Amino acid sequence: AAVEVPAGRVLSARELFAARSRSQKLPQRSHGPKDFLPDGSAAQAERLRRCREELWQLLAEQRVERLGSLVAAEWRPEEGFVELKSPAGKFWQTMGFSEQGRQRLHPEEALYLLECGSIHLFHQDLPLSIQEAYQLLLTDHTVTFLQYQVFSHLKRLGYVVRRFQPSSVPGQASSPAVVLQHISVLQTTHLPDGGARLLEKSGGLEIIFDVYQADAVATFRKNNPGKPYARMCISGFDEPVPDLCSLKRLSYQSGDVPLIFALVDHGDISFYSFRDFTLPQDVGH
Amino acid sequence: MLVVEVANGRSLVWGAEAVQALRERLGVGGRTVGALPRGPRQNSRLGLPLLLMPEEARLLAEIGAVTLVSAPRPDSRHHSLALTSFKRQQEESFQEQSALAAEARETRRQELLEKITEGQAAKKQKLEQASGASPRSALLVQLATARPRPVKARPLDWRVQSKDWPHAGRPAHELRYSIYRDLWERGFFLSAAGKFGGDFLVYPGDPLRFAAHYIAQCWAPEDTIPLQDLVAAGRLGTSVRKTLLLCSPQPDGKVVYTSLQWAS
Amino acid sequence: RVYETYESPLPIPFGQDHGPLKEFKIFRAEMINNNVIVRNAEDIEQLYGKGYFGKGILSRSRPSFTISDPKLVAKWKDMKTNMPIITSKRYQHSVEWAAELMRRQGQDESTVRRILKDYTKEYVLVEEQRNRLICRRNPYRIFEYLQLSLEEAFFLVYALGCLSIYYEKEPLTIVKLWKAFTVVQPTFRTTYMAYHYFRSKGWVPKVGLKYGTDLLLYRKGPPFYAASYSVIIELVDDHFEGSLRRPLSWKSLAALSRVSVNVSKELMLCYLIKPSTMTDKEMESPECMKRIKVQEVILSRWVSSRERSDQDDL
Amino acid sequence: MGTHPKYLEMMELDIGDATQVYVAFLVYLDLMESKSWHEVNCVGLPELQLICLVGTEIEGEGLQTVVPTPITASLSHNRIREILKASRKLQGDPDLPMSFTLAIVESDSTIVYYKLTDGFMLPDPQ
Amino acid sequence: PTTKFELERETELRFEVEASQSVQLELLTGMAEIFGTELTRNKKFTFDAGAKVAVFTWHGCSVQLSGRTEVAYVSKDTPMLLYLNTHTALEQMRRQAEKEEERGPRVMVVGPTDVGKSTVCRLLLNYAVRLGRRPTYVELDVGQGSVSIPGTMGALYIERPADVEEGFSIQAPLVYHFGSTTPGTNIKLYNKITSRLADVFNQRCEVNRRASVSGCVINTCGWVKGSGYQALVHAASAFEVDVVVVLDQERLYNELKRDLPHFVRTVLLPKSGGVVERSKDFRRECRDERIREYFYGFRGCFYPHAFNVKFSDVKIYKVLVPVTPGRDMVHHLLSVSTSVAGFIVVTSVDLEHQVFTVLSPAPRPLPKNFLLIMDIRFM
RNA sequence: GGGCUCUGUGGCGCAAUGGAUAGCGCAUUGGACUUCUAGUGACGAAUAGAGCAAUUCAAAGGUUGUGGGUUCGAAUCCCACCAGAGUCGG
Ligand SMILES: [Mg+2]
Ligand SMILES: [Mg+2]
Ligand SMILES: [Mg+2]
Ligand SMILES: [Mg+2]
Ligand SMILES: [Mg+2]
Ligand SMILES: [Mg+2]
Repeated sequence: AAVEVPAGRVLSARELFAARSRSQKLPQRSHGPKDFLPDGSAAQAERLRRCREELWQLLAEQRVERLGSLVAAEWRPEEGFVELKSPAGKFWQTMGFSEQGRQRLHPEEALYLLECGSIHLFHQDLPLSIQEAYQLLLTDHTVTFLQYQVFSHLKRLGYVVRRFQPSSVPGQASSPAVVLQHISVLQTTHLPDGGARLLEKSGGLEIIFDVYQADAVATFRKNNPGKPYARMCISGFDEPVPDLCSLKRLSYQSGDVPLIFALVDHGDISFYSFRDFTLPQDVGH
Repeated sequence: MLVVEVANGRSLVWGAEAVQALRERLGVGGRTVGALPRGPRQNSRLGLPLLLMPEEARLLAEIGAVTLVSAPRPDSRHHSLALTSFKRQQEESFQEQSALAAEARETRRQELLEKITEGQAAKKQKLEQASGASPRSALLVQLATARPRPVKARPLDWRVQSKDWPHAGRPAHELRYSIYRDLWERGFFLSAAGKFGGDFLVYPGDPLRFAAHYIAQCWAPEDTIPLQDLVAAGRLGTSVRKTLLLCSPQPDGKVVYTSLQWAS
Repeated sequence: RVYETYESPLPIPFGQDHGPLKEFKIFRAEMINNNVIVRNAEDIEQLYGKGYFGKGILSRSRPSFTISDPKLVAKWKDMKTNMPIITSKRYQHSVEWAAELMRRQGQDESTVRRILKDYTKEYVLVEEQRNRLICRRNPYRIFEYLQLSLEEAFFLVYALGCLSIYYEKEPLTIVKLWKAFTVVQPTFRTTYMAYHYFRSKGWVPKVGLKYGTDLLLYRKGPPFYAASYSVIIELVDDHFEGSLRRPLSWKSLAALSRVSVNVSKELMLCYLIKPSTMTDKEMESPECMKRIKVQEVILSRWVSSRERSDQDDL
Repeated sequence: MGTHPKYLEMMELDIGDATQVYVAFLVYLDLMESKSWHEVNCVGLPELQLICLVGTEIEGEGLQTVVPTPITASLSHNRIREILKASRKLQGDPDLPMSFTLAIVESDSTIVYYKLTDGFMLPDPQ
Repeated sequence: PTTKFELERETELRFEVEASQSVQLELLTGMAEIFGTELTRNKKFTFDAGAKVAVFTWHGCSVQLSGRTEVAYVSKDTPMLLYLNTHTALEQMRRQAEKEEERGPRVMVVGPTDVGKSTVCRLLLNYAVRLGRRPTYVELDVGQGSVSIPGTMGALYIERPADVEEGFSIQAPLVYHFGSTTPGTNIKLYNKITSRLADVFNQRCEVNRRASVSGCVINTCGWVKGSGYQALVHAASAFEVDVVVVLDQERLYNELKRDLPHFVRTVLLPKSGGVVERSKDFRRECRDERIREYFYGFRGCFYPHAFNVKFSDVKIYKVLVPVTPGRDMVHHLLSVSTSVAGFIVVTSVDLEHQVFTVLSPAPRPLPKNFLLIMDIRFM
């Protein structure tokens, strides 16, 4: 058959003013330290009831904004971008691209700005909810869900995340008193030394974003950005760890910038970074 | 009978009463991955949607707690009446906020009218001494997080492999589902443990106030465990004060557990 | 042959080596049921004093286990005596653990206790209200010997040549030790290559059993300093074919990274790369080291909220 | 150390794994001498092809079951359950849960003990 | 000024030559000796500034001094009877070794600075050669040795008594480079050269029966504590010494008697009351004079050669560290390696022409191209 | 070098308003750890290190770019300048 899905709470006029004169103070997560055994009489129950009643009020909160602080946008799904209907604001110094005389955004930038309350996204003359925006923009043709999660996580801390355009790149050893025995026969290769021909298997993991530190936000040149801070590849926590061939390929591609891996474990983001290492042995001690 | 929306395999909850009902009745907790309408520049606390693992969603569908559906698409047949209703709603919400602000201005004016007239008369006296000496952007709009329109979705059949439910049939999902189901029947709470080098975190109670006691690691009854995995996992359990719990389902249906601890 | 340089020994121990210079002393070891042990005193204390090799059997770090009791020292510290002052419990175990082999020597119950009741008249001071000590003769030998791992043994034999392994009173060669150690340990080549590479640079490697890793690298030794690196080894090809011995997930790597940052160490990954042109019969010779490379990779954890400024060091 | 009586007892069980009997003798040494236990007997298990030690930490307590394993071996969970049941029937008492100690011994004789019981055990406190 | 001395039996005339003076000694009547060298009657012997001399008589004599002495006096208190008895016991060991086809006595003389070690060595050697023996003199004193220049260790085969003025005739000494006036700069090198001298002495004893039966007398450094004591034990072992003569130091006697093998005869002897303490400056002057005597001979009888050596023609090392020829080499002594064939001093260095000028006891070319730089300078 | 649009708030990323209290997060400092680890000690032993549902709590931090204007009252509305980013065109 077909199931009916009722949804949405329409904030009234009086419920938008109360949501505009809101606070900014985050409620404390656990009111004190955590317990060990679940056997209690009233302390456990009361503290749990409090911790739960604060949560069920924190989540039932809507975004309310002014109609003049909102940059009206429009999602064009055949060209694959969101085209602004007004001059952008402060986010135009690190986000967006201008082509053919109009200001344009990628889908993930548009979604991130919709969550932060920066743009007022539309589609077929009707504004997109955050549910419908999550549904429309987060396909596999445009940008996935794990990639948007990592992009948003980094952007909410003040980084500059830019799509990676592939065109961007008595302790002796023996009795004799001698020095520097040098018994080594094993030579130490490097990471990119031999990865120009390892690119022939172009498939699997690939660089996605370019990340700039939070310092560089103030003087970010969007047409001559410079060498970034790190390049980012995005996986899931159950996908396999990259082999040495994939490591050498991504390192050769990235070039001189360090490479970072963003794992997403059912909603938890964890960043690792494989870096080549060689230590000039020891001294005379 | 709640409603979960499944799209390409991921299950998200977009309501608040649904998350409250889940947590306080069925013992499922999920993870909030969204942003906060009050804290949109931090990663400390997050908001809706709530992301349910595939095992949580299958478990809730089996016992009859939720009705999985598949993300609807725009009708495209009922669109013009939507526009008419939207224009009417927008104009009414815009023309009724003009009253609230006016009455609030009246209250504030009549509240601090005496300091205003104080400063006024004081500046008038200063003037006497000197003479003797000489709509839009103010109209609020809501960016909803759950679709404000009722849409018919077709019910998803989870016990078959498809495009919008790729899990049914895979061995890892069946293993994790057996262990998750058994642990959930025992009265525990569960979450994900990637940082802790395992599969689940088992709580004596609600994880807001209680701390996990075990790290659960789902295994196949015949898969070979490297002993170094055991040593590293036991050391991580000792470092954080959690027992390492091993789980594997038997052919007769029941699961067998084991606890690994340190000794001297 | 190609084993040492200055004062190059042979694979066979016998014979002169043209060494009219500072004469050292090569050390001896015997392979007892797939383990290597050395018994001579100065050899033990110097193998542990030189390069920090091996580990004593009973004692934790060094070969410093004594029969004496740490508790019974504090009762009569003052009197000018020597080491052995033991309790009568282990002496009662010292009584019978020899007496049973006395019965196993074929002689019957008539004397088994009388040989020992006379033997309670190379020596120990078993002490006994008054606690008296009557010097006892040692019934059963409790000698102490050092034990070396396979990789350290082969490093001293091949790369250094001052160690000699025995087998039924017969010293063995280099390639026979290679094949024997590969038989008893199906992963001797890889771990020995990693060990040789890391020790040739002055570092001191020790097994990382307690942390779940493969090796632990000490700057100057366990007493001098602590370990700085934990190593995880594997073997691959020049076009990177090969199955890793322990398959690495990322749960394993999260766990290892956590429990290594806790003990303040660095989690390294050491890949060994050999040519695709390699054979299964040229590799069985230790000379195969020259055609295989090494590559290290430090796996660390990037904390998102800490790296968004640059200095902030005042 | 080959002349030690208990070593003869271990190789008397007719098992046939010299590496495992040497590992088991190393664990016997580490328990009896260093950690100073009492009444440590060696008893085999031919139904699982194992050699195992029984002992008593403090005289007057219950018997402990310690099964040594080298670092190259590996244990399916079915083998763990098999050893649990075997040890339960070995020591005798069915009141206490099924448990045993896993003494992992590396080449240089460094032993790590891990206590595998059956069920849910609270970590440090209970 | 002329002074005549009448010496009774078993007495000695002790005298010291004043700075910048020379004193002539003449035996007029009877019999007398200087450190076991017999004096010829009516022969004048000349002693130069800083000479310290003891003229002993077993039977009585008349001696004449002509010149200015800082001090001159007759002493009856002398250890000469104990030194004679020591020599007589060593001669019994030589006669026994001759009869049994064995090696002769290896004698090590030990004790602190300024106890007469080199004087006792000279006396024991002189008495041995007077009895027709041919002992090897071994010199382990790198600071004040008499077999070669300072900074060296060596051996000399003694065929005749020492000359009264010049000392032992230096004919083809075995000499090794140590490079410094104290063993403390490189104790491993010092012990290594000590063992090498013992090995080459043993090889000489195998082919030369007369050297074997005669044995050796080993002079040692005055460094008797810490690593200096360990170097004496090393020398005793390396030479397989039969007799250790300890001068004026009971502590060292008891240490050596405890730490040496029971077959090693340790003897304590007093120093002579005529032993003079030597200042650091006097010791420096004696080193500079010994280096001068090497180039210029006894009283200037040699004419050393000055010539240029190219940097390309030689390899220079410090004990092996290669040394690049530089202006810092000026006034350093270099050993010419074959043992050492001889010594040269760098007098100047020309970096433009890549040459250094040397003073050499022999004309160009140098006999060998391997050079060892000393920490010792000669101007 | 010209025209147009946007921006400037604590060390950094940022909130705020009809126009009527200048605070959130990261970093910093300081506690508690129902904490863990590291040394050569057989009667809870001075010391640093690590902390991601073994985590948790607090304090401190201001040239609101500069000047002027309306206003009882300006981070907030307007004007000019200073600095920066994008675009168009020469
Ligand atoms: Mg501002
Ligand atoms: Mg500022
Ligand atoms: Mg700022
Ligand atoms: Mg925390
Ligand atoms: Mg104000
Ligand atoms: Mg202003």
